[PDB]
Amino acid sequence: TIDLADGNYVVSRGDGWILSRQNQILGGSVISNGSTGIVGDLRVNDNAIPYYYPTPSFNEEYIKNNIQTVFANFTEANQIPIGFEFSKTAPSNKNLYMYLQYTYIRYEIIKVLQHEIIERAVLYVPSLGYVKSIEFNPGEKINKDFYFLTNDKCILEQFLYKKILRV
Amino acid sequence: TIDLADGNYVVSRGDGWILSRQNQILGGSVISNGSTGIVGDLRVNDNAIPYYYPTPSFNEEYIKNNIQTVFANFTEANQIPIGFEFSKTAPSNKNLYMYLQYTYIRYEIIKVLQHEIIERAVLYVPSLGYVKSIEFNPGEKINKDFYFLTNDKCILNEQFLYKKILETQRVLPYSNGLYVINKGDGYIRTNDKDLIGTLLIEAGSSGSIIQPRLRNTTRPLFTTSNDAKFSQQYTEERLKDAFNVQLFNTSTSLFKFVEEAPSNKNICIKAYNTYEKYELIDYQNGSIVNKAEYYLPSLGYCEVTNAPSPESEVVKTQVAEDGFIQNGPEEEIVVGVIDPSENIQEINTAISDNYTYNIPGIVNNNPFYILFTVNTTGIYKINAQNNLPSLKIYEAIGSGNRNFQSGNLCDDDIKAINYITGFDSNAKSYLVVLLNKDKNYYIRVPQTSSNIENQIKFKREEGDLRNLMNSSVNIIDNLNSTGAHYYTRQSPDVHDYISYEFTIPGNFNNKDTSNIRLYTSYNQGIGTLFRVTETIDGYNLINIQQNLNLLNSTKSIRLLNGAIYILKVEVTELNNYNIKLHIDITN
Repeated sequence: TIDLADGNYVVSRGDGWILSRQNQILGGSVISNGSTGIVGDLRVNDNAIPYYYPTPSFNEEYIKNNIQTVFANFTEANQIPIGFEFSKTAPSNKNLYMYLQYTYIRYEIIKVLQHEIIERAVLYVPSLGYVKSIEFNPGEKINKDFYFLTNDKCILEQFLYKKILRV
Repeated sequence: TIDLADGNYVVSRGDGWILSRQNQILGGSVISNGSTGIVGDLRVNDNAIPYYYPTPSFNEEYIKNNIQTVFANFTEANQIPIGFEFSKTAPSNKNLYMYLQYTYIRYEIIKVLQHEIIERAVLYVPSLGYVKSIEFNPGEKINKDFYFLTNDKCILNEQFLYKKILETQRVLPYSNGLYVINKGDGYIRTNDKDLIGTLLIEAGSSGSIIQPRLRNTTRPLFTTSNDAKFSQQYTEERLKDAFNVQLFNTSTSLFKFVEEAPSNKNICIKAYNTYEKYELIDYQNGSIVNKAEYYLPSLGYCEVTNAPSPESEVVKTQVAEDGFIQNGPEEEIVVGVIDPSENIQEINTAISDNYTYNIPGIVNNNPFYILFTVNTTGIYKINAQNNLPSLKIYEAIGSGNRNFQSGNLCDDDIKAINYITGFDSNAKSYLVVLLNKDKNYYIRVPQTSSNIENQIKFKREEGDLRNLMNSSVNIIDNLNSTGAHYYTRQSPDVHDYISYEFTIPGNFNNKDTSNIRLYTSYNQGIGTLFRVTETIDGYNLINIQQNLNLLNSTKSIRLLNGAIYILKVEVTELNNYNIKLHIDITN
């Protein structure tokens, strides 16, 4: 129930979106006592493929053009490789497991009739990534919510919108 | 002198061997006045290159094959560059000379006659390096043993792993289907078959083992029980369905390990390559009828060790059996997947308060799914004609978060599903479930052996039936005589419901009240009880005896005959895969 006038809106929900079920598909580092683990990635070619979820009247070309008109030109940026890395040190006598995810920028194209969203198309642009770590003991029960994500969510949370037309 | 029976033995003497006369001098750096010197290499193409020292009995191919059968495959492991680095900071007002060598893995193959070694062949497999440094002053004599090594020697760990050359339970309440189980990360193989390598760091220095991904190739492992069905391609497709795994034998993800030794003693770090273990199981009628295991390459494992006491003899230990060791945290994530051999029909219109679905002829009486979405969050009763067959309701994981249009179905093509309710059986039940506004659900219809068409009704229930949320109301029809009736169904998980609707035998006159005994045989469950009055718009439920304890309960409740009663059981302890309810009638 958005508080917006009728029409189509291009919306940015900000960087920091981690996708569901896609948590440990890149693996994780296990660090023993004292050691330091540095896990990184470097977005070039296949790590930089946007994911479109289109709806009728909002096709892929529509989403791409309207997103890039008012927000970052992800097609141009994704050509330039960009690296990132996370460093973490294990305690004096403990084991530390830390796994890596990809973060995405969530873009939307929404249709507002009256004051209700009646149509939404989504686009995910891979931004950087995110390392999640825990300390564990041999034979310790770890909460399932640490490993598995059921719904997409933002780890960082905004709603930017634009209506689509001296001497 | 050895204490092994006569024959041939493949022997690993550990990692961290320094060659004589410092084979392939490389030089060192002179640092001064608190500056830090960092020296490293990258084992890729010539820095690799195993050194063979054959014997007439053991030729080069003999050594290569026999070593690689038991221990790590160096031929396919030296094709992936691996980096190492050593960092040392000079004191405030002195000069420090660093000095780099390569360490190797010694791989003797020995022929034993009597209790003696008569033939030995040595294979030096290249490994990470070793930096030695000294603090020096101008015009100061330095010992030659710091500079020149006369004989081969090991610096890391005394080790002798030999093998003989041969002249050749738990009750799972899962519904029937295919599941993918993430069973944790950090799996390594036995006998150091995944060992990237070991660094020895002197006191007050830093050492690092790096995977720079100069080659993207990896090597997943796979073990199937029925290659006809669960082939490697099939398992990869099911992994893609479950956890959306895209890259299997390719990875672009750096990982490196750094360790600074304390200023008083030395340290060692072992780096291993690890695997994430996935089990693809076909689970039918309470037993795992098929299973495959996929080990996806992961981001390594670091182990920090200290050198043992200097006065310690070696022990000739035998190699361990082939297998996996989990160095990571305990994990078990079970995700059901849509069977790709079963058709999926769709309902493109969001379901309003009523809807009926006609079974198409293209199905041809086969198990299949119906994808559908619900217009407004609420409790729905889903059934077939005369409640035959019994359906199973699933739920797409992560559906509804992404794009959507109001009033229609946005097929997200998500094939990871959560079982909600349903019986896998001729059992006359109907589902009462709670469905949301944007999530996609699958109604699974089993194999029907009748040529007559079937209709599936999706009635939204705004009434007293909401008490039976997320429950498959089973219909008890063969209740017409006194006795000890028993019904066996698939037992729901803990804190999950299963309902039983029955009409007491005998005519109804608000009299002739009989005694009814309720109890389960194996699984303890809290029971409710409702009476049903037949209205024109739905079912009106009035509460009767609440909060029963049903595990072999000894109680009789006075129920007048000819009326309809619903018993709702919530399982609190799962002892059997099948729940087993008893309806006993006494006059």
